[PDB]
Amino acid sequence: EETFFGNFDLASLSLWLFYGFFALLIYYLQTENMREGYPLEDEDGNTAANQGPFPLPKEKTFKLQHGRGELTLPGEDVQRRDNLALRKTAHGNGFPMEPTGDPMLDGVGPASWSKRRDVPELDAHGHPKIVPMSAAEGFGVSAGTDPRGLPVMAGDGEIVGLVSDMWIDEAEQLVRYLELELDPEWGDGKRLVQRQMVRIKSDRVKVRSIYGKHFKNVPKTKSPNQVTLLEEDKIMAYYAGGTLYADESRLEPQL
Amino acid sequence: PEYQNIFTQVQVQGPAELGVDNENNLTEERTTGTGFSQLIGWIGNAQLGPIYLGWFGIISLVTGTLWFNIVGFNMLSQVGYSIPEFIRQLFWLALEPPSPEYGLRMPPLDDGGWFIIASFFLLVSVISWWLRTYQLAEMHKMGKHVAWAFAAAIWLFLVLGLFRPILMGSWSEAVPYGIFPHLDWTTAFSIRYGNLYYNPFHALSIVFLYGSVLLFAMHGATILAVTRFGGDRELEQIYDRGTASERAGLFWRWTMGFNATMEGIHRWAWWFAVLTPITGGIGILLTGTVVDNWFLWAVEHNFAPDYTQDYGYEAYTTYDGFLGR
Amino acid sequence: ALLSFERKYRVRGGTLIGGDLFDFWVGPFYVGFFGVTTAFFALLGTILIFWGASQQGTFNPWLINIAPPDLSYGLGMAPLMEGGLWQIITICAIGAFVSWALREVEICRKLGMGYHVPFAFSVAIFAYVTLVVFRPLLMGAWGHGFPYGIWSHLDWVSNTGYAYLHFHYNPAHMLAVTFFFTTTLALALHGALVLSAANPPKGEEVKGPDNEDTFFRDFIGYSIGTLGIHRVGLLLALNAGFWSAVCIIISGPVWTKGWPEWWNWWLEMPIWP
Amino acid sequence: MSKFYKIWLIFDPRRVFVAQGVFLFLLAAMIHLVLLSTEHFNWFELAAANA
Amino acid sequence: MSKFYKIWLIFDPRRVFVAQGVFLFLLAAMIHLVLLSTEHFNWFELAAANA
Amino acid sequence: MSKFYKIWLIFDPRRVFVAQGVFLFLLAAMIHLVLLSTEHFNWFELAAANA
Amino acid sequence: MSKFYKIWLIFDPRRVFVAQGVFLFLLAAMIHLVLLSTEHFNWFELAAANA
Amino acid sequence: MSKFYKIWLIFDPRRVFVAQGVFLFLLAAMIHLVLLSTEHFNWFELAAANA
Amino acid sequence: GHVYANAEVGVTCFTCHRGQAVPSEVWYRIDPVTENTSGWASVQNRATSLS
Amino acid sequence: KWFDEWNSKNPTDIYKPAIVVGVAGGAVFAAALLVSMGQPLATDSMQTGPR
Amino acid sequence: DLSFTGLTDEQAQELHSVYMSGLWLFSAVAVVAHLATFIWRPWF
Amino acid sequence: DLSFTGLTDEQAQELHSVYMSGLWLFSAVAVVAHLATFIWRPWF
Amino acid sequence: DLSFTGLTDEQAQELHSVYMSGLWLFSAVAVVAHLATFIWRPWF
Amino acid sequence: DLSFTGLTDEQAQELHSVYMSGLWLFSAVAVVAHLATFIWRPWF
Ligand code: BCL
Ligand SMILES: CC[C@H]1c2cc3[nH]c4c(c3C)C(=O)[C@H](C(=O)OC)c4c3nc(cc4[nH]c(cc(n2)[C@@H]1C)c(C(C)=O)c4C)[C@@H](C)[C@@H]3CCC(=O)OC/C=C(/C)CCC[C@H](C)CCC[C@H](C)CCCC(C)C
Ligand SMILES: CC[C@H]1c2cc3[nH]c4c(c3C)C(=O)[C@H](C(=O)OC)c4c3nc(cc4[nH]c(cc(n2)[C@@H]1C)c(C(C)=O)c4C)[C@@H](C)[C@@H]3CCC(=O)OC/C=C(\C)CCC[C@H](C)CCC[C@H](C)CCCC(C)C
Ligand SMILES: CC[C@H]1c2cc3[nH]c4c(c3C)C(=O)[C@H](C(=O)OC)c4c3nc(cc4[nH]c(cc(n2)[C@@H]1C)c(C(C)=O)c4C)[C@@H](C)[C@@H]3CCC(=O)OC/C=C(\C)CCC[C@H](C)CCC[C@H](C)CCCC(C)C
Ligand SMILES: CCCCCCCC/C=C\CCCCCCCC(=O)O[C@H](COC(=O)CCCCCCCCCCCCCCCCC)COP(=O)(O)OC[C@@H](O)CO
Ligand code: HEM
Ligand SMILES: COC(C)(C)C(=O)C/C=C(\C)CC/C=C(\C)CC/C=C(\C)CCCC/C(C)=C/CCC(C)CC/C=C(\C)CCC=C(C)C
Ligand SMILES: COC(C)(C)C(=O)C/C=C(\C)CC/C=C(\C)CC/C=C(\C)CCCC/C(C)=C/CCC(C)CC/C=C(\C)CCC=C(C)C
Ligand SMILES: COC(C)(C)C(=O)C/C=C(\C)CC/C=C(\C)CC/C=C(\C)CCCC/C(C)=C/CCC(C)CC/C=C(\C)CCC=C(C)C
Ligand SMILES: COC(C)(C)C(=O)C/C=C(\C)CC/C=C(\C)CC/C=C(\C)CCCC/C(C)=C/CCC(C)CC/C=C(\C)CCC=C(C)C
Ligand SMILES: COC(C)(C)C(=O)C/C=C(\C)CC/C=C(\C)CC/C=C(\C)CCCC/C(C)=C/CC[C@H](C)CC/C=C(/C)CCC=C(C)C
Ligand SMILES: COC(C)(C)C(=O)C/C=C(\C)CC/C=C(\C)CC/C=C(\C)CCCC/C(C)=C\CCC(C)CC/C=C(\C)CCC=C(C)C
Ligand SMILES: [Fe+3]
Repeated sequence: EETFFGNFDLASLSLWLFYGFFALLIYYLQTENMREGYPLEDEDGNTAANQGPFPLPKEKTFKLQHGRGELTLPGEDVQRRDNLALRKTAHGNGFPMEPTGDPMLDGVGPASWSKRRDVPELDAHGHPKIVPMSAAEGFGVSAGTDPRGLPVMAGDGEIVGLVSDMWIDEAEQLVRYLELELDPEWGDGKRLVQRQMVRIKSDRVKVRSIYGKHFKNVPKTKSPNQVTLLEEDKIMAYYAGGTLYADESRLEPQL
Repeated sequence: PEYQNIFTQVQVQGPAELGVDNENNLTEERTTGTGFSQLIGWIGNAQLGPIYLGWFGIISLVTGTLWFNIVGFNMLSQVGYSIPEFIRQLFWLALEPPSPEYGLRMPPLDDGGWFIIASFFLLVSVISWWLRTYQLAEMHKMGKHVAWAFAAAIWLFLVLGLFRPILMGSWSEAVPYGIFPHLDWTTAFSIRYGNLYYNPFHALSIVFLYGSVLLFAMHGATILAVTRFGGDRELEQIYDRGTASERAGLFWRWTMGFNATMEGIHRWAWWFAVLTPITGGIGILLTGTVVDNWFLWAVEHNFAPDYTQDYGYEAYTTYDGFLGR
Repeated sequence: ALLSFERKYRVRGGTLIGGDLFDFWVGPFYVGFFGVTTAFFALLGTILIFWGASQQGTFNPWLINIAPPDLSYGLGMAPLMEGGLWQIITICAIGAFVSWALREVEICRKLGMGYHVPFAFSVAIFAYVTLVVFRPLLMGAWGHGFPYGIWSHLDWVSNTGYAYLHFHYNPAHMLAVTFFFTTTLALALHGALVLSAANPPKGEEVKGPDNEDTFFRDFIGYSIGTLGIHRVGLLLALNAGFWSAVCIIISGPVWTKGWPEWWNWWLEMPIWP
Repeated sequence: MSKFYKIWLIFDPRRVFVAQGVFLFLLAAMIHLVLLSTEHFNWFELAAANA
Repeated sequence: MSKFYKIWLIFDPRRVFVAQGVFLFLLAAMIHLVLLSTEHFNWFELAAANA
Repeated sequence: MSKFYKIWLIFDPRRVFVAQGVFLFLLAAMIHLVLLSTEHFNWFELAAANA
Repeated sequence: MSKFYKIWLIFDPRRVFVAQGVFLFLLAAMIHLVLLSTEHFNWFELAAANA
Repeated sequence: MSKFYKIWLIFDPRRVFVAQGVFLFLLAAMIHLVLLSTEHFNWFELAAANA
Repeated sequence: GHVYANAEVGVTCFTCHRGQAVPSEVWYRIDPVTENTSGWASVQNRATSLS
Repeated sequence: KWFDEWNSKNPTDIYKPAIVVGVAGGAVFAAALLVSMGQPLATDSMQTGPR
Repeated sequence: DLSFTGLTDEQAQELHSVYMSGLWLFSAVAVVAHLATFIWRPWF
Repeated sequence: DLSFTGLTDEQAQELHSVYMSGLWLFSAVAVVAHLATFIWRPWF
Repeated sequence: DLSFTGLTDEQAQELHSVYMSGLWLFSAVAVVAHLATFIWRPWF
Repeated sequence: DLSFTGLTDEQAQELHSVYMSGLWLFSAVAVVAHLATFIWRPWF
């Protein structure tokens, strides 16, 4: 086989064509991932002077189900929090912020939640997706240890109440939440725990993230039969913030 | 320690799901009958079945079983119909492609005719499974990403078995049907044409394979760390951004200076995986037809290293000194 | 510059060591104690690589080669030009990788997340330390490590496999290749399914998890689910890296002959006639 | 030349000091190793040869 | 030179002392090992050779 | 110096004691093994030789 | 010297005793096995080589 | 101290007894095997030699 | 050129014979190694005594 | 005998320090065994080309 | 699993006493075994 | 005065004596063992 | 004045006194061991 | 006055005095060690 010029043959032409195509593909891939969080801002909420080397993408529209409307991106930030109890620790950019009051109650840091829609997520038939087991026709524990009726122990070693029910996702057949009834000494009413934050044993159920005295301030659902996305985010973030804010020794260097 | 989410603590079972439907009436061709496996349910879903039976799937199954039995029966007859020897040498037997002297003409059944008949039945089977993957998206009213990703691998399949033998002018250029015999083909192909390390498209294919495995370790680990915020429900996170997506993005932004979105990471994954067989097939198609010695090509294009020291064991030691005498 | 939702997460605390002495950001990057150790080690390693390139005589990125010492030096230290620079760069690289993992740990602690990512990165660190520290120590000389060169570390791979005649017949290499191919097929399927659910034909509504579960039971009669697929992908990738480390550490210190001969135990089993 | 102090109105000392502390020690270690990798300026080998 | 105490107005001593101790011990270990890596300054070999 | 005791107002006596204990034991074990790795300073073989 | 009884005013004795026991066994095992490795202190090989 | 029964109030008998049993059996088996690995104390070879 | 490549190393009867009448490691033709096969298909796909 | 303490100052993970000791000083045990007695299955290699 | 949630004072004296009764029995047996072994094949 | 455990001055002082006695008995046993071993086969 | 531990000044002075008393004994024992080792087998 | 740490001028002065006093002792010990080593086996 011959060359076009010098040492240039068909393999070289193919290689350079792939180089050009890959450069265009990298541009497309990086531009496609900029539909959330832009334009950039500084630490005072103003638009930043630098916006980077890539321009922003054009708009796409999503047609949602069950008559929820349309979504156009990139657009305005509708999940933005309004009044955050935070304080700057420096005059410029690049330094951390300090909570003004109680970080766990104010939803800041690892306890932060995003302002999602105030409606439950639906399944294919238009029904709420997560339902307590006491109202779910045909479901039963088929494997593992059933946690209903067991006491719950906090991270500091206190018994705070008993498991009363389980909330399940019927479409995917999975347990999502555990429902806890509190003793009068540790609060009143019922609270929820996400399944990924518990360890179920033979005689107890352990939640290590928070202590007993923190169990009365867990956010509460409005209806006893359904939970919206906003409540889900606030409940999950509350438990997640305890990994750092439960004790002062969890925040300081471990060395 | 905290729960890690690799195994489910407690399982729940309800009525079996039969699937969604629309005006295309997918129920008419679905089998009735389901099962449940509690061993699998420790990791994923426990329900087994049902499955859809169209004509594409039935044709694919029938023609693929035919290919398997022509190969298996040829292997059995090569050994004298001895079942214990058939079991003893299973990994070593194969159905061999034709001899180079026959070109692209039809060879004797003893010397590659059964290989060509069986290759035609495997071809038909594979193209039918792809038409099924396209039809089901069309019937489900979804995108065609799965079919395109499958066609990406079918491209290298066809290059290895159909296109390159035709451009080279011999059916003898095809791959044998065997476990060990097909690995011997790989080594012999690499040796015959210089060194396949110095084929640039082979290097690009390795780049994309390494990148695809690094990305499932990163994506799987990242999604498992945000499951305490509902991060495994990805579609609703796309339609309504939550704190799981924000934390997942900020982890990588603070780690390496840039990040992705919930929807956009799957495009990255789709492209790296798809790019491996495309570059591999382009590299294979250029061998023998254009370039015959890849190491001499590298020497010509000046990316072959040079070494100063000498060759030989007696340039470094002595035979008596290596034995302890 | 910050994203539209990033300011509320930038709080103080969650460090393993250093307190607020290194608790800040440079651009998008977070620095801590392990960000200062990573910078030092990586910069020293790169500068030494380029000094070695200058002394070799070529600056071509394809042709730069820094190599381990001769086998006659054993486990001692060689002169810096005859293989000692390789040893120093190896130490620097180990330090940089460990500092990177411990920095990821602090970022995870600050964000309140799980520690899955550093644990997954530890597997890749283990495959590299097996290639440059564990096999060489067992075999008795640092000269068994691979060289630092873009096209010269492929010559090492080629010569090391033909030193056992037919490397494809290594039993643990066959397991590792299968894991690699399965991870790529599963990543392709997962990406395709999610994109096809989120991007329907023009004029149609988007789909949910029910639709995804249904398509896959119709296609193959089973669906792992939205949570199972990530567990399976992680497990496949980690199994791929662990079996790779095994395939290399048995090739030298455990087996000396060709790998086909290892299969003789199956061919001469007493049950066979 | 007399207005150089205004550099501290731009950069916070906390970041600059740690950057300089990393940079200086990195430079010193490198020059000692570039010196240790020559024949003429390796002071460990000179003591062995001059002995 | 007489105002170098103000370094404690910028950096917290608690987090500086630990880093200084780690740095000092690592540097001492590295220097001792580098000396042990030679022929002229290896004091374990010298005692065997001399006696 | 007379004012060194103030080190116990910056540091906490419990992690100092835990850290010291681990460091000292590891250093002692390392030195003993390094002595065991030599030819001149291995006390098990010298008894055999002089015997 | 006579005021060492405050170590348990700082340390958890119950958490220390178990660690002490485990440490002490590992040490004893290590020593016997090391002694079993030498030609002059293997007490089983002595009796064979002493009639 | 005169009665050391006050050590079981900081323990759980169940796991202590299980660990004790496992440790005792493992140590006895290892001593028996170590004796079996010795020329002079292998009682199975001695019967063959006294034959 | 082959038998005296590096030194004087000849051959006698005790090089292929080692006390035997038929020397070890001799070979014969065994080519059609499978049945029902004709070209390159008749020589390879089997584990034999010559492969 | 004033032990209303054990029960009142109850939470103590009495086992973790021991596990840490048995893990840390357990690596010193295998290191000591590889230094005293050597490598079980050692092997040597002959160089045939460049480094 | 802790349901006993701590032993008492008088639920430990009896335990110590029974435990000590087995330890002394096992040790007497081991002493006789070692004496017989030394009489058979001495090592000192 | 100060504590991180809960004990007091005199009470910890009394608790130290049991540890001291046990340590001295252990050390005495080990010393007799080493003294017998040295006479049996010396290492210096 | 300055405090980060909550411990006072007199407590620090007592703690340092006991700590230095405990350190000098360790130093003296190590010095005696090193001198005995040098007399047995010199390294300089 | 400027303070990112929380200390006053007097506290910083008092801290620096003791820190420098410790540093000089460390340096003096190192100097004596280096002089002895140079006499034993000179470099340069
Ligand atoms: C001596 C050995 C040679 C060598 C010779 C070759 C040869 C020859 C080839 C590879 C190829 C590849 N090499 Mg190489 N390679 C070497 C060393 C390496 C090393 C290394 C040392 O670490 C690595 C990482 C690789 C890796 C790779 C991959 C990157 C690449 C395969 C692409 C792919 O998509 O695979 C995945 C495989 C496929 C997509 C195959 C398609 C499968 C089809 C679609 C299956 C259909 C369905 C089926 C019939 C039904 C089954 C039954 C069902 C159960 C119903 N090589 C050395 C230099 N290499 C290939 C390539 O592309 O070269 C550029 C190739 O042909
Ligand atoms: C790369 C992915 C591979 C794959 C995976 C896969 N397929 C599967 C499964 C899995 C993991 C099943 O569990 C499921 C099955 O039940 O198989 C027996 C199945 C299946 N894939 C099938 C088809 C199929 N898959 C294909 C492809 C693939 N699927 C790939 C090889 C193809 C081709 C040619 O491409 C085909 C044609 C069927 C064999 C089967 C469809 C399921 C079905 O019809 O179930 C009916 C229900 C039953 C009553 C049968 C269950 C058996 C027991 C009596 C139930 C009790 C469970 C018991 C406790 C455990 C046993 C189950 C075991 C599978 C663990
Ligand atoms: C992008 C490149 C990657 C990739 C992707 C990829 N592969 C794919 C797809 C995609 C996107 C599919 O959609 C398709 C699929 O169906 O996936 C589930 C597939 C697929 N890739 C496959 C294989 C495969 N892919 C490979 C590679 C790769 N595919 C790359 C890593 C490899 C290798 C060598 O690494 C292999 C071996 C199949 C599982 C499947 C294609 C199915 C097909 O065409 O089947 C034809 C069927 C027959 C042969 C007839 C059946 C006869 C059988 C011999 C027996 C009966 C069937 C039974 C279920 C099996 C036996 C089990 C018993 C217990 C019953
Ligand atoms: C299951 C194991 C898989 C895996 C996992 C893995 N790797 C990871 C992660 C995970 C989960 C991360 O989180 C982490 C990350 O941040 O990714 C973006 C990472 C990462 N793995 C990377 C790459 C990588 N991973 C690879 C593979 C894999 N990693 C496996 C397939 C490969 C190859 C060869 O296949 C490469 C090249 C990095 C991009 C990244 C983070 C490493 C990093 O940045 O470390 C800090 C160091 C520097 C910035 C520079 C160090 C400079 C040195 C001092 C000098 C260089 C010397 C070097 C040895 C020369 C080599 C020359 C070659 C030509 C031979
Ligand atoms: C030659 C140059 C590199 C130096 C040489 C040595 C290293 C070589 C190896 C890898 C290079 C990776 C370097 C990436 C570092 C990025 C640093 C960063 O962070 O850069 C961002 C800008 O980057 C990005 O946005 C991502 C860039 C792509 C990432 C790498 C892709 C690897 C793809 C494939 C694998 C590559 C193998 C080759 C295939 C050969 C193929 C023929 C600034 O921030 P940003 O906010 O994101 O700005 C953007 C926007 O937002 C505007 O607003
Ligand atoms: C294709 C043919 C053969 C191969 C591959 C082969 C290979 C070799 C090689 C490479 C050496 C040199 C070894 C070294 O330098 O260390 C050697 C030497 C030798 N071979 Fe063979 N050999 C072959 C056949 C034979 C046969 C059949 C005989 C004897 C009748 C034989 C007798 C010898 C002798 C005597 C030596 C030693 C000579 C020396 O190194 O001084 N070889 N062979
Ligand atoms: C051979 O060629 C190769 C490539 C090998 C090279 O080696 C090339 C090398 C180079 C190109 C090297 C280049 C080097 C430089 C550019 C070096 C620059 C160096 C400096 C600018 C050094 C500056 C050092 C400054 C110092 C030490 C300043 C201050 C120290 C203090 C302790 C000050 C204390 C301050 C206080 C207390 C402030 C408190 C005040 C208050 C008001 C609170
Ligand atoms: C963890 O935090 C806390 C606060 C608890 C601590 O830090 C606590 C720490 C401890 C409680 C530490 C305790 C340490 C020990 C108990 C250490 C004990 C050490 C020894 C008993 C060492 C003995 C060493 C003996 C040696 C080396 C003997 C050598 C002998 C020879 C070499 C023989 C030759 C001798 C001749 C020729 C005689 C000439 C010698 C003369 C000195 C005259
Ligand atoms: C040769 O090259 C290589 C690298 C191999 C080397 O070997 C290099 C080695 C080095 C570089 C080694 C370096 C070693 C050091 C820097 C060592 C330093 C050691 C010390 C500073 C040791 C200090 C020890 C102190 C001790 C043991 C103190 C003990 C005290 C007590 C037991 C008293 C306890 C106090 C109490 C209870 C206070 C009372 C409480 C109240 C509340 C009042
Ligand atoms: C040869 O080439 C190679 C690369 C191999 C090298 O070896 C290169 C080596 C180098 C480039 C080495 C460089 C080394 C340095 C720059 C070293 C620097 C070292 C120091 C600055 C050390 C400082 C030490 C200071 C000390 C020890 C100070 C104080 C100690 C105290 C114990 C004081 C305690 C303080 C108290 C109690 C204050 C409390 C007071 C109150 C009021 C609360
Ligand atoms: C040759 O080189 C190598 C490395 C191989 C070596 O061999 C090196 C070896 C070393 C460096 C070894 C070093 C060893 C040491 C430093 C060992 C030190 C050991 C001790 C200080 C041990 C002390 C033990 C004391 C005991 C057991 C005393 C009493 C205990 C009790 C009475 C238990 C009950 C206690 C109380 C108070 C009642 C219970 C109360 C509660 C609140 C639970
Ligand atoms: C006898 O026992 C029973 C009945 C149980 C059996 O049936 C047993 C069966 C077996 C034991 C079977 C074993 C089978 C194997 C071990 C099979 C192995 C197969 C492979 C590794 C196959 C690889 C195939 C192909 C490769 C690597 C690449 C490309 C191929 C193709 C594109 C093929 C397509 C061919 C075409 C298009 C040519 C057709 C010709 C025309 C003229 C149209
Ligand atoms: Fe995903």
